[PDB]
Amino acid sequence: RKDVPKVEGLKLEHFATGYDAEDF
Amino acid sequence: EWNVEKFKKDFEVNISSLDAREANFDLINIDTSIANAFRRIMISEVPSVAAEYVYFFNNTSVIQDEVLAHRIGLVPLKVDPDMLTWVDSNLPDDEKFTDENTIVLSLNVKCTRNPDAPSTDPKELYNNAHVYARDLKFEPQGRQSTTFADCPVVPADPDILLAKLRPGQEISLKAHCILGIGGDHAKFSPVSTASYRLLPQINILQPIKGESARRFQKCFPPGVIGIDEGSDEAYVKDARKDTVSREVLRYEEFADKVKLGRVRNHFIFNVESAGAMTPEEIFFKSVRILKNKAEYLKNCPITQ
Amino acid sequence: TTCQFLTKAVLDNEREQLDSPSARIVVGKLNNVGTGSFDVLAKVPNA
Amino acid sequence: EEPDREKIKLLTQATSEDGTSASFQIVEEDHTLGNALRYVIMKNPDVEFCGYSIPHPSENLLNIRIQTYGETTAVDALQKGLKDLMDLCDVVESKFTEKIKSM
Amino acid sequence: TLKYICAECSSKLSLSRTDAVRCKDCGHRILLKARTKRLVQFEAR
Amino acid sequence: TGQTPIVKANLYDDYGMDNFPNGFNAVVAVISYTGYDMDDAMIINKSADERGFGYGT
Amino acid sequence: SSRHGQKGVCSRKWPTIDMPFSETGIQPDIIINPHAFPSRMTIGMFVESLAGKAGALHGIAQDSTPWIFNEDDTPADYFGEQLAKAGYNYHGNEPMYSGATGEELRADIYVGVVYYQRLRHMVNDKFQVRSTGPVNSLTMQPVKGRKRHGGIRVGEMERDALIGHGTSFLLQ
Amino acid sequence: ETNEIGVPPVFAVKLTYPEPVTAYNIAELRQAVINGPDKWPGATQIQNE
Amino acid sequence: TFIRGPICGTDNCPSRLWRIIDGRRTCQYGHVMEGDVEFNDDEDLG
Amino acid sequence: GYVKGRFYSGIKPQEYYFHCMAGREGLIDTAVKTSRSGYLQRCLTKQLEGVHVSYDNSIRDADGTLVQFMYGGDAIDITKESHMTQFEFCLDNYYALL
Amino acid sequence: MNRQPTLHKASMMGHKVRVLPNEKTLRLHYANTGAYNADFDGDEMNMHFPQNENARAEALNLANTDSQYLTPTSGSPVRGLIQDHISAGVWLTSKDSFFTREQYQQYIYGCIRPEDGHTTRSKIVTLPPTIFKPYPLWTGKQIITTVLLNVTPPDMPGINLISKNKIKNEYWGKGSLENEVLFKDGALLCGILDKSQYGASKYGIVHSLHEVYGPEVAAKVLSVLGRLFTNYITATAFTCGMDD
Amino acid sequence: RSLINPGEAVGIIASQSVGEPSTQMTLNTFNVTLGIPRLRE
Amino acid sequence: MIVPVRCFSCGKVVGDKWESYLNLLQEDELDEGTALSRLGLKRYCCRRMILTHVDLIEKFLRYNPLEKR
Ligand SMILES: [Zn+2]
Repeated sequence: RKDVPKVEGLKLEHFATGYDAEDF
Repeated sequence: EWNVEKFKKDFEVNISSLDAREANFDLINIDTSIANAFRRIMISEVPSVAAEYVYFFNNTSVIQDEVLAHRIGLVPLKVDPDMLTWVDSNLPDDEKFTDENTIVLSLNVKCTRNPDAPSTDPKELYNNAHVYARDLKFEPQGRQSTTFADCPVVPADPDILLAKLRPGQEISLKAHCILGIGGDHAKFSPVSTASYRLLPQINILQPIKGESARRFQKCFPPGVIGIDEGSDEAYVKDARKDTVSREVLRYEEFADKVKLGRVRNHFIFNVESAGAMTPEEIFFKSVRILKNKAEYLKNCPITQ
Repeated sequence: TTCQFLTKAVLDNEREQLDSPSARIVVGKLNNVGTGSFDVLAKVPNA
Repeated sequence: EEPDREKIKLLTQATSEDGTSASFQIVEEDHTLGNALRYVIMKNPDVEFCGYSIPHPSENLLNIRIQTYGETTAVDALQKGLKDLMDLCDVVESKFTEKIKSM
Repeated sequence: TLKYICAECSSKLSLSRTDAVRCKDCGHRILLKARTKRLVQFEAR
Repeated sequence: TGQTPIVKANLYDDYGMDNFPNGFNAVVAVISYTGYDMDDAMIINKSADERGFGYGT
Repeated sequence: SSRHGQKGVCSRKWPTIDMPFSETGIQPDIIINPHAFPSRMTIGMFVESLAGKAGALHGIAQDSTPWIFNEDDTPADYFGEQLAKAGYNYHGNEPMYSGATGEELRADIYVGVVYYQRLRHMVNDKFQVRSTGPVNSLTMQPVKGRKRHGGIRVGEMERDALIGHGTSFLLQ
Repeated sequence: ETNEIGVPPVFAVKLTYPEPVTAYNIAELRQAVINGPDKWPGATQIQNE
Repeated sequence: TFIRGPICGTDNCPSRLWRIIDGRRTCQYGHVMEGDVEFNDDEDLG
Repeated sequence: GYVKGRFYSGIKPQEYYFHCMAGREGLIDTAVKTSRSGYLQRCLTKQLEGVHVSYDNSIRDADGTLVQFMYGGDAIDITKESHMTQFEFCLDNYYALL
Repeated sequence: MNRQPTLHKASMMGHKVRVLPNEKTLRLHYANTGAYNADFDGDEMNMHFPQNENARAEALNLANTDSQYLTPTSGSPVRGLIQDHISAGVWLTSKDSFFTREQYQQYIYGCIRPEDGHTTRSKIVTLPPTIFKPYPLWTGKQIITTVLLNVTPPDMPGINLISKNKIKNEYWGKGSLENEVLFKDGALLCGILDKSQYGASKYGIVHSLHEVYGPEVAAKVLSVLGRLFTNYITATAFTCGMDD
Repeated sequence: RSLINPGEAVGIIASQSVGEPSTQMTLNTFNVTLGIPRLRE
Repeated sequence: MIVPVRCFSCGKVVGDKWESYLNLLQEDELDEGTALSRLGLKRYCCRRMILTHVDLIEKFLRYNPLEKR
């Protein structure tokens, strides 16, 4: 039996109020 | 014990960022009932200008009349308030809409077939096919010609797709844009989201230097917890960065060595706007409404 | 069977005394249970 | 002129004979004024009891109740908490004006 | 200015007394009524 | 204003159900907060309604 | 209604001013009571809630065909792991604040994105009031009809409830 | 309350009660005639003698 | 709006009258006339 | 028809089919239960329609004919007898019931 | 009021009128949902308005909802709180529930208002806190003592009840006694409150105030608790998740 | 003070105390006549 | 029908981002995740308004009863 596939490339898209992509 | 001069010592504001559209700031050492009162007035009490009455002369499009009216009222207009005054709905319609109250916008669109050769895109194929919100033209009724001549009335987001047409069809309306508050209807609300979050607090109890320090990094947003070595082991750099995911409590390795709590007086407001006003100015206007919400009661007779 | 008991009541020449609560609703009378199981009388002062 | 005479309303059926335990009724208000005003009345050292109440959500009525220990009425305690609610909104307005200058 | 529309050819049409209810271009019997510039008002809500 | 669903079966596309939207996605908070909801009853947001949520003719 | 048989009437339209808000600043469109779920057992709504939230964040759409997930491959551990990658809570929960008092709530609230529906039959044409009006000419009794200002029927069973209370003047 | 019903203002301006006017209810029943059928704490008809 | 029927009593005037709750008719000055019956028989071609 | 699955992890297609069988026999019974006892209660409520407690505490019919001599043999209302044989509760609350 | 199958006489009862603005449906409290056998899913109720003083005095005194507390079938109570009120009493009267002074008086006045006539002493009376020195705090069982000190009359003494709950003593921990409900002089001293106490259940607290104080007090206590656990749920919510 | 009052309709109440708890009493198979088909005998 | 003017839950104006979003997916060949994040949508209440929109007005405009054939 085959697993349900892990969707790939899924990174952070919840930041606090007033933060942006300042996380590298 | 509390004083109005001890509140002035301990209260501090730290403005994190500011923009023409959003404003992130802090309120240190203020009450949750005061900070909630500023939140509500920005949503429900600070007035804005929106289309209230829409007068259709013809609408031969697909979108219904009561639907297309509703989409005009939800358009944010870049009117500065207090250039208008308030309407008065106890006196009839021939007395009610003076030019100190009302801004008149209109729309006149007719769609025709375009002669073009090639499936093809419908803006290279018809004329006036898509009706945008910038087609609401400002008509300066009366003395609005000279006082709205520095700042004409135009939507803050001009590319709002209001309707679509096909040849033969037309939309010919004229709206009356009036001043109101957002507790009446959600269109007069000036703000996208005026809301606070309360300051997170991450209380380490035992030192977690070593291999523990590497995965306790990854239980938080990537700038919150800091590590060097066993020397300068584990601490918070910026607790404001932390989204409260409670991702460290699902691990039995760390479910004892940290208590996630909140700083109950430090608020982190995120005020935005639709585009009529600036978000630092819908906060001055909000802190002054609550002031005047209590001057009106102090200067009032206590009936019965 | 409304018109079989009606036939039996007419052949019998039966006087309905109007005291069951289904009889009083037909004749439009105050029911004889609870608040209708007594009478209220007013003690007037003068002779 | 004409002072507005339907906004604040003292309910005399719940009001003390001394004057120290009263219940007011404000029209067109909600938790916004009521929770903020209750915080400021409760910091008076003479206030014994203070809480607000919205009777039903469908009408916009706010009952607040003040009880004092004596030596101050519920109308003198209401108007200190209306003064300090104004003077608290003038500290928030001043600290936030300076930091816009301080950017 | 009298205006109907035929449901088949979409040719705009007037209809006087003692006429058939037919289009004049096509021979179509169903024939729908247009709308003119006339005032209707809506609270934008 | 119908919407397609985020959470959907694969047969939703094979029967062409995108042509005919049945409903609308909603941010749903499983909470007892107001007191006006027991076993059936629900609480709609007022401002969401004013912005055209579940409107029809 | 949702797609799981969790229908229910709109009991109140509730303003945003006093409806609970999140860390993100999201007032929910629909509050559903948690006391619906223990007897109805619609746990497909508890996994549609945390899979729509993951799909609205990452922009993907998820398959909800039945018998895709195993017992070794629970969807609470699949879509929940997609919430932890975004930076949310793994369990679908979310910190909320009170819109009435302003203080934060006791625990984190289970919020997500569920697909809703609107049933065609409506209460716009259901009811009637009558003080007085037209009658029937044989009986001099109020007429039957929702449109023509008709009367409410006090039938055989409603009559016996008034004899049971002993009130002979409410029956009169 | 538990012993109460919430009556809408659709039903409230229709369902009426023949209150006989006396010396004690005249202060309340003058205002019901002045309010009339429009306002809720009002009347809709007066019955003469 | 005012339909025809009989004349108005109460030494008011001879006039035409006005419905109230669609089955009783009153005059223009408030005064009420006696009980219009509205013959009806209900439903449920067929 | 034994289901070792649960609603948290899902049920297999064989045992999803057996659970649909038990879901329908509870609905056909509601299809045959919409009014079972309508004519039983109607026919009780009309013979016993004028039976009532009299001022001599004898249970009599409307036409005067006696049915019982007391109500249950003690003449106690059902809505009053609840804390009557609760003797410990009434002793804890003697001075309040007094 | 009324419903379509009027199978017994508690499906037709004497409600008082409150006229609510901005509403288009009739609107009913939760304590009546078991008497009419009513679920709020689009059911209609017939409303009858009697037209003289004889029939008014019987919907006030005989057919009213206060005197229909116990059923005539077997004497079981039919009226009580329902779901979010049952599941807030397990949180309010829990032993973890501590309240500061500003929180304590807001929950008393949010349920008991002297203007509408809920008190008996024309002034809201309070209790001393159960923690004095470090930070003064009231307990959640001590709010229930205050709401019974204000709705029960001052001449009679307190309620004395020794009862049980539905929640076993092992769910709370080691050597707890929170299954035993103890009321001494009108003061909840022990045990949380469940469906077994203020629900539609016999020999609890609302069924015992009905016997000692009367049918009028037991209908005020359901109204006060219905407003107490509603404002507590609004301040402190209840939710069911996927981790539950 | 717990006695029945004169004028109580104990006849309607007794009929409502058999009819109304019998609508609950309507279920099918889990020998002897059961339920409403028994109580209709 | 047409894209709603405002988001239902927050209130951001979202009606100006439907023709932008279709050109982000057609010409830039982005996925739906990055194309929503480029348009300044970052609350999941506000993502799904553009993400999950059908736009059936294109199917309704095919039935023009004013234009021949
Ligand atoms: Zn006259």
